[PDB]
Amino acid sequence: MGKVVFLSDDQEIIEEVSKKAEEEGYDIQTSNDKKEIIDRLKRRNIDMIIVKTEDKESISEIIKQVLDSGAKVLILSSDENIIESIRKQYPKVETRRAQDKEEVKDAVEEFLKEGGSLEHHHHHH
Repeated sequence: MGKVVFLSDDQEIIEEVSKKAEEEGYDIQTSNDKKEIIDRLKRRNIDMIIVKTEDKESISEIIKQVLDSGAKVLILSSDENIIESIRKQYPKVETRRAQDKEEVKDAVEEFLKEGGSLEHHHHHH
């Protein structure tokens, strides 16, 4: 039970991530409401999570709940300054710049192929 939960405030984002999950047959629970997700991380009942939004308020609080749970977290935002802030504050977070819903579902897929390992440069020489 690798509980994958996607979160996005926008419907058209959710549709494309669910569509990628349809094509590939990936297990995802998609949610629109951030307050629910904070409580699911309070129960630590999310194994790996993906949050797409520019709303820094949700991004920050969800990650702080994921630190408690020890889960995998993928932050997706249109703004690169948000992404980069989350990288320098949190080294263990998976982060990728996703402006269009194409980039979002791509990042979700890449995250799921490698079982929660998206963000990694040439770490092995």
